[PDB]
Amino acid sequence: RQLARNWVPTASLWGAVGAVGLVWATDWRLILDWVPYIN
Amino acid sequence: TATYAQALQSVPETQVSQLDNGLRVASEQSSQPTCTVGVWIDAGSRYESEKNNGAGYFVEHLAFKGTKNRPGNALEKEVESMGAHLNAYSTREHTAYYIKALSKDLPKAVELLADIVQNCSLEDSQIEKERDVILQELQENDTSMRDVVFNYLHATAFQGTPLAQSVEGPSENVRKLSRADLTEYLSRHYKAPRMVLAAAGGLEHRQLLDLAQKHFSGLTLSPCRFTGSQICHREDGLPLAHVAIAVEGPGWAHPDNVALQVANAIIGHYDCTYGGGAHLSSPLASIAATNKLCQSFQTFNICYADTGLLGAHFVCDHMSIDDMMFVLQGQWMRLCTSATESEVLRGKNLLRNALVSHLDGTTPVCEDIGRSLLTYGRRIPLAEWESRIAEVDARVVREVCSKYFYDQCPAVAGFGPIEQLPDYNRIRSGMFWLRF
Amino acid sequence: AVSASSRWLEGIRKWYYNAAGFNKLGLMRDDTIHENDDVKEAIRRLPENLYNDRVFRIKRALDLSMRQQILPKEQWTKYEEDKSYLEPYLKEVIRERKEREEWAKK
Amino acid sequence: GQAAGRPLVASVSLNVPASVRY
Amino acid sequence: PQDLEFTRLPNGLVIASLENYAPASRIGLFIKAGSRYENSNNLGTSHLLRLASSLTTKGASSFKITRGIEAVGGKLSVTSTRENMAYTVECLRDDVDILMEFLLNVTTAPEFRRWEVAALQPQLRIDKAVALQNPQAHVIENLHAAAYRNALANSLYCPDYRIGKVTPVELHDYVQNHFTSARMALIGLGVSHPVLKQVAEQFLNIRGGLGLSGAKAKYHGGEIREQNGDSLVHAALVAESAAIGSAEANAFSVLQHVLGAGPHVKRGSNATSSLYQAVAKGVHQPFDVSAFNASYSDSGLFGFYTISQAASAGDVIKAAYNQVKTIAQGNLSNPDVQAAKNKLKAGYLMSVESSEGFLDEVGSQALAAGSYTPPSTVLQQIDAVADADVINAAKKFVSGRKSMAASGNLGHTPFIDEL
Repeated sequence: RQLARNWVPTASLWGAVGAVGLVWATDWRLILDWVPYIN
Repeated sequence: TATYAQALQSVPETQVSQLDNGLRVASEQSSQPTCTVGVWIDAGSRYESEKNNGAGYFVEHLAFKGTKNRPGNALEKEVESMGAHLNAYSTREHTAYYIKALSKDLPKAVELLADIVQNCSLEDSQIEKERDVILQELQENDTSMRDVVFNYLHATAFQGTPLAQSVEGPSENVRKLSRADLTEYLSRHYKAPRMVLAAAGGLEHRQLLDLAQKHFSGLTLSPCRFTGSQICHREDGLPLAHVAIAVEGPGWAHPDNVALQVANAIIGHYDCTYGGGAHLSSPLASIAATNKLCQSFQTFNICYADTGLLGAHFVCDHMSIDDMMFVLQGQWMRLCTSATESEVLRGKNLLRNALVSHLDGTTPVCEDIGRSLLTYGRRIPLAEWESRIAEVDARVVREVCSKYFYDQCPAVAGFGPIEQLPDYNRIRSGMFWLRF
Repeated sequence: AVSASSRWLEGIRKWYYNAAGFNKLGLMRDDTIHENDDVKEAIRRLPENLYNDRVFRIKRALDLSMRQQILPKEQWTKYEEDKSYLEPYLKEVIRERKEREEWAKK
Repeated sequence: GQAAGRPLVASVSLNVPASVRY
Repeated sequence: PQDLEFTRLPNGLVIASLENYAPASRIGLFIKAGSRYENSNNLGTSHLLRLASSLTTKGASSFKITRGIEAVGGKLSVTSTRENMAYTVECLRDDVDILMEFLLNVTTAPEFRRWEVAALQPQLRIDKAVALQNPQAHVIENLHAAAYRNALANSLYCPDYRIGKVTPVELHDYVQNHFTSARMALIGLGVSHPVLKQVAEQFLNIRGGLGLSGAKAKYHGGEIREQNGDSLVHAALVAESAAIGSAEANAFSVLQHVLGAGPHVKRGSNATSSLYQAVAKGVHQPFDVSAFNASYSDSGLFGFYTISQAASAGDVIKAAYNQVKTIAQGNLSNPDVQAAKNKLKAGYLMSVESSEGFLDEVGSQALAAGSYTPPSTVLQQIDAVADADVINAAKKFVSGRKSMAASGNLGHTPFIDEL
């Protein structure tokens, strides 16, 4: 039509689901320590 | 002339009155030679006890069998004298006596209708005539698959409350029932404020209220539980297999009662014999008409005092039953997320259509007035309905149906050859999308 | 920007039709078409006398391609005779879906 | 003996299922 | 508000309208082509024609219709009988015009596509089946077949061997023959006369041609019996009454309500009906008896349709039947006459009040008369019924040739010679 309904807020989260996932999936910059992070 | 908004505005409005002992009066004037006069009592089954169960429907017969002043079949010959038809019917929450008659004979009408409500000749001559007729009807009533399968549905969802029981009650009570309980049951539930009088027709209010006439009327709800459950009467003889699925919903007076009125218009309904074809708009009337996945189905909506039921009723052949259940839960779940402004309209319109066309004719108006008073109070908010409809918006629906549908516990009741109907823990796992 | 080349087109198209073999097997222009969903419905509506004579040309077509041989060129189809019989049905089905596809936009 | 409202029977098919009558 | 304004055209198609206060606005269109106009090779057409209303018009695709009507929230109906097919349509106060637009295209501009006809064929059986679940249906359609020869005996449904036999031509011919601007009537309800008056003259004016009346129906003796497994016999016994639009056609309507029992009290066995009572005394366990009267243009039938068990069936008829003779013997009560007429007035007025019910009776006069008769006139015509007239009329039933039909276990059923 096109009404993009809560599918957008739906997808939006899901995109952020995996984004954190890879960071969690992998390591790399280990990420600004932010609660324990080994040396 | 008449424009849609204007046509609302000129209607004879509700009239109201009181008597001293709590009886009520109400009426409307259609400028019409014929009139409906009636009575609507709130004495239901959900009041009645375990021994009194079924007494209500039992009493319902005896009234026209002759009474205190006018013995057996002297009464009727006066009704047939007027040529007025005469009717009565029952329901779990209500009982109704009413008459359709010319405006002329009204003086006798009430005074007749008056007597029947309270003074009733109770003669065991009649009882045994009666106790057969019921024990005649019970065993036959198996023959109609529809009416049965509902009696499954209540008992399976509501188990453990007075609402969970048959109208007519189990057969054994019909045998043991003695007119002692009746007189007690008579005495208890027929007093005012319970009672309500109404009428519509050539009657003017005041010409009624005087002949509301020097007679007399008279001198409980507890909430019910919702039990997510299942029941299957598996019988492989019969050709077709009924199903009914339902989820619990709000009571009479409540805002959400309107939103859900509209949804079940949108999903729509299909039957074997329509001239619709494969081009219909209702997404279950297009699919299930294509392959005749199901012979017919309708959605029902029932609202009790504090409680209501939402769900559909569909018939289909046994190899096919699975494919309904899936394609059904497609609909409810695409509503609670993906619904749309445009499709709302075709739902919204139909409701305006049916609501109005429901008001043609004397009796359908009067019949409404009766239950309304007991229900919403005096309110007959005709034009207000429209004003309440324009409330409905996209975000209205999806906030409403998100409550009652998504991730709930359904109530399934079915009647054989059910066999393929999936095991319970499928259905519960079919209510909530995982996003597929 | 085509005028004489247009008069040269029909030398190619009307003549091109000669350079595509399906003239030489006994087929027509229409029976060639790649099947698609519309055609699936377009086929249904053909009355017998056309329909079977649509079958037999094929059934005779394929068999020939098995034997690697080609009809006597006297009996080849003649470009002047081109049976369009498919079009008058086919435009319907393309039309009538346009409506739904559009009516369901909004 | 059913004409009962009006002359003999009827047949009606539209949408809403069908209706017989007397 | 204003009362009935009906306007002939030069074309001869009656139009009439009222102006209501309600958001309810409905139109109707009546046509004289019923079952009686199907011919021998022409059978089963009308019963197909009545299902085809959703097919593709000349101007609009069959799809755009069905989605279109529902978007508005309108409703389209069709109705047939042995006489007058009626396309009824109804919607809200506002939207009528778009819907008034489609109503023509269906009847004005039909197109029957051979690929869109053949797909509809199997529908008939599905339709025919759900109709005959009430044998009280299936008894009647046999009855007319016994009581006539040529025309009226035709079914309202398509016989079975005839199913695959419906060609579009047959339709497309029967369209234009029995549809014509002389034979049609257009009736509004809630809409202004002029708007209605405008469009009708435009589209609905065609020919001419009209009306092929060759059916005199020629009442003629006969009977039909049928043996099925069901345990409940049905029975009808009929003699020829007179045609519609006669004090007799009024007189019979008086006569039925004397004997003829609709339930006036729920579960009440009707004691005012002499018939059902005159039987029950000398007989036994469940049964039912009712008088049966219907009248058509050129003729009408009168009789009583009964139901019993296999044993009682023999007596039930003879009992009830002689009971009529009693009335034909002069036995009468003026109060019952006075009582019956009251029922009639009651039965009629309560019948009319509902808009739809009202709507039908409007045009019912129209195709027949062409005028409108206010109910007052009906009333004053009612009481004009003479006592001996009633008797004398009933003296015609007993005194004249009869016919019968029965479906069920017939073992004890009498024949028309034993009566």
